[PDB]
Amino acid sequence: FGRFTERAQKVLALAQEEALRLGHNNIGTEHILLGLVREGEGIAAKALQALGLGSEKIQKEVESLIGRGQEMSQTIHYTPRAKKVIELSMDEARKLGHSYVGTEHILLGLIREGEGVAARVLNNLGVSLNKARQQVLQLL
Repeated sequence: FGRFTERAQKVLALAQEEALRLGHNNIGTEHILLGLVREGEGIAAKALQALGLGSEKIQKEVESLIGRGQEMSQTIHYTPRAKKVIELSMDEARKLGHSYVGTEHILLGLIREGEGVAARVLNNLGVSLNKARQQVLQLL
């Protein structure tokens, strides 16, 4: 589709690992969210840990929503929402002057799209989408 910073690519890679490893048939926004925080170094990760959301807090909440665990493996795909989040991320990048989607942009897109599991996770963990957007922007 578009271009991703190495780190964003890692976020999406981690999203897939998280999906696979949590044994979910699809990579959903929650997995992107996990990838964002797991990637660890990108603005998205920094924004998330600044928001008080470590991999574990998120991990736990994500599993509390989607449970586990029937791993299977057959190459999984993005949930429609995740696809949209990734589309949005491209827009977030564009709007921030970038031709490459970076972590901040996947997060911002995930926050803009703001529906689906990742969003509910943020909500469930006391982070409003706007506080989250606010933190990313601050970090930029």
